[PDB]
Amino acid sequence: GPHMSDHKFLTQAVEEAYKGVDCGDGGPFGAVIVHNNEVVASCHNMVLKYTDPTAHAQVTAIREACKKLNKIELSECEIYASCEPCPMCFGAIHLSRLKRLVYGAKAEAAIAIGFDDFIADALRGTGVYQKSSLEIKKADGNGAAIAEQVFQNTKEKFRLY
Amino acid sequence: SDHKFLTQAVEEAYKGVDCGDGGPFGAVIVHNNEVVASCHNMVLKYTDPTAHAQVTAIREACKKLNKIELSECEIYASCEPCPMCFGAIHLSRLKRLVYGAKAEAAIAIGFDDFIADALRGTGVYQKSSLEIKKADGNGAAIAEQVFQNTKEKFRLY
Ligand SMILES: Nc1nc2c(ncn2[C@@H]2O[C@H](CO)[C@@H](O)[C@H]2O)c(=O)[nH]1
Ligand SMILES: Nc1nc2c(ncn2[C@@H]2O[C@H](CO)[C@@H](O)[C@H]2O)c(=O)[nH]1
Ligand SMILES: [Zn+2]
Ligand SMILES: [Zn+2]
Repeated sequence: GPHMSDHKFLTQAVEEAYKGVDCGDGGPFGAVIVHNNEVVASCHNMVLKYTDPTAHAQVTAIREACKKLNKIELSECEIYASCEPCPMCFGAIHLSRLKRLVYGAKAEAAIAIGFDDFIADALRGTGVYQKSSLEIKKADGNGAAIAEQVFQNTKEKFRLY
Repeated sequence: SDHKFLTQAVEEAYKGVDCGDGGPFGAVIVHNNEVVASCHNMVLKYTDPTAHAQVTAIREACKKLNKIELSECEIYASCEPCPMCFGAIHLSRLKRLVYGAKAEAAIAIGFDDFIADALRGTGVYQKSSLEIKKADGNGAAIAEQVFQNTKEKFRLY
C-alpha cells in the first residue's frame, strides 16, 4: 500500500540521483512523478547537460510529466524528490498543482557537501507571504537513511554548480 | 535605461497574451544595455507550468551565452517574480532585478496569491542579496496597466 509504494518511488528517485551524477548530467538529485501508482516521469538534475540552471530534478520531472500528460495541471499526481526541494522547485511544485510531495533527504545533507544554503520557507512553514497547504511527507527510517547518504557517497564524482 | 527595458518586458507581456502563448507577463535580460533575452510567459504554448516569463528568459539567456550563470546580467520583469521565478533568479546569479508591477496587480485579476518572501524581505531560510528595484512613476503606471488592459484576453492558469 501507501508505505510500500512510497518506499519504491523514493528509491527510484534516489537511483535517478546516482544515475545523473554518474553520467555528468547534473548534481545528485532525482525526482519521480507518479499518477495513481503509474510512473509518469523519472528524472534527475539536468543543469549541466542542458546548460539550464532551472533544470533541477523536480522542475525537469514536472516539465516531462506535463508534456506526457498533455496538461499543465498535475492535480492527480504525486512527486518523490530524493532531496528536499529548493525555493524554485517548491514554487514549481505549487504551480503544477501536484497533490503531494514526498522527499528523502533534508536540505542540510546537500548543504553539508557544499550546495548553496538555499531552503524553501514555504516548505518549512516559515514564511509571511508564501504559505503552503500541499501534503508533504519527509521520509523516515530506511528510505531516509539511504537518501541522506547520497551526498557523502557522491561527493567526488561531480563539481558543484 | 531602466525605463526602456521595463517597457520592452511589458511589450512582451502584451504580445504573448495576444498570440495565446501564456499570461500577460514578459521579462528581458540585458548585459550592459545589450538584450540577451526577451521573452514572455509560455505556459500555454509549451504545456509547461514552469515556463513563466522570468524562467523562460533565464533559459534563453543561458543558452545564448552558453553558460549557467548570468552574474554580469540584469533582469527586467513586467510583474513582481513569484517564488519559483525569484528562486530561479537566485540560482542564475543575475546581479539586479527591476520589476514593474507589484504582485497585487496580478492577483487583482485572478492569479494566485503567490508571493516570494525573499523578494519582499521577509524570508527566514531564503535570503536575497541581489539588488532589487521596484519601478516608480511612468514605468509603474505602464506595468500596472497591463492587468487592466488584458483583463479578459487570456485563460488563467
Ligand atoms: N532537491 C534538489 N536540490 C538541488 C538540485 N540542484 C541543486 N540543488 C541544491 O541543493 C540544495 C538542497 O536542495 C539547494 O542548494 C539546491 O539549490 C536539484 O536538482 N534538486
Ligand atoms: N511575474 C509573473 N507572474 C506570473 C506569471 N505567470 C503566472 N504568474 C502569476 O502572477 C502572480 C504574480 O507574479 C503569481 O500568482 C504568479 O504565479 C509570469 O509569467 N510572470
Ligand atoms: Zn530546486
Ligand atoms: Zn513566476
